[PDB]
Amino acid sequence: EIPSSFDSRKKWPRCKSIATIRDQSRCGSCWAFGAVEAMSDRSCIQSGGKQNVELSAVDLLSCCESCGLGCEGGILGPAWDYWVKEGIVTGSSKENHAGCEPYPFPKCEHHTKGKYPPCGSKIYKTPRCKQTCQKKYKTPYTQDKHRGKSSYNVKNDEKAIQKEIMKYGPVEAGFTVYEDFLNYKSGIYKHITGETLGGHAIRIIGWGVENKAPYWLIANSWNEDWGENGYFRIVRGRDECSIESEVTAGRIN
Ligand SMILES: [Cl-]
Repeated sequence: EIPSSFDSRKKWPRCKSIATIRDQSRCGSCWAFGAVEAMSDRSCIQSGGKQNVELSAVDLLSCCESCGLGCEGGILGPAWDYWVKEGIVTGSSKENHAGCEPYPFPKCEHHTKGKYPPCGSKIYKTPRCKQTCQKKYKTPYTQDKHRGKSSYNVKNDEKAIQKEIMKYGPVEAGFTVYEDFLNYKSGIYKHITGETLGGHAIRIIGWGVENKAPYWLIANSWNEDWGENGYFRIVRGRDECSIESEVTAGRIN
């Protein structure tokens, strides 16, 4: 039976990645962030906490040739296929500078107020695929790879998505971003004004209901200043902005 609310952070609190918000910086690498975040979560959840790692966004962003255009956007299915076939090494944020390949780009504000420099509208070139761990990290790049066993799209059905998240952990999901999404501060988002800005990719970690209004609970990759401490909520059950139609995940076993 599906509970009225669920929060992956509360079910698997040993897994540090689940409550970590990242920042893609001045790069359209959301496709890679939603992927490595959910893969980090799932690697920990599905291994009973034996894997408790932060997977490298830059490794996937830079090295996956079949995933699209890097900092100019990408494709979800091939990102999970890459994790299954090639694997992804470890790597923290830029400021944390941990793991094999930490992210090269700094935190910035994504169309919102706060303490980081504004992202602005310029975007970085996709980083090179370096295949080399940072000097202090004493495991060779190929030996730091973490691989999945399977990947799949999740059925476009609310209950199927809920069952998948509750059993196997957070999922990656695409949705259509409209201009009013950039004005989001808090609450349960739905598209009301503005034109399309294309597709975004995020990580769905749970769901809930407030004042009878059902929502998905989602981690964005725009740092902790954006939205509700880095998270947002969006209407659930009505395929709002295609949120129930682009879900992808995978398993280590
Ligand atoms: Cl990161």
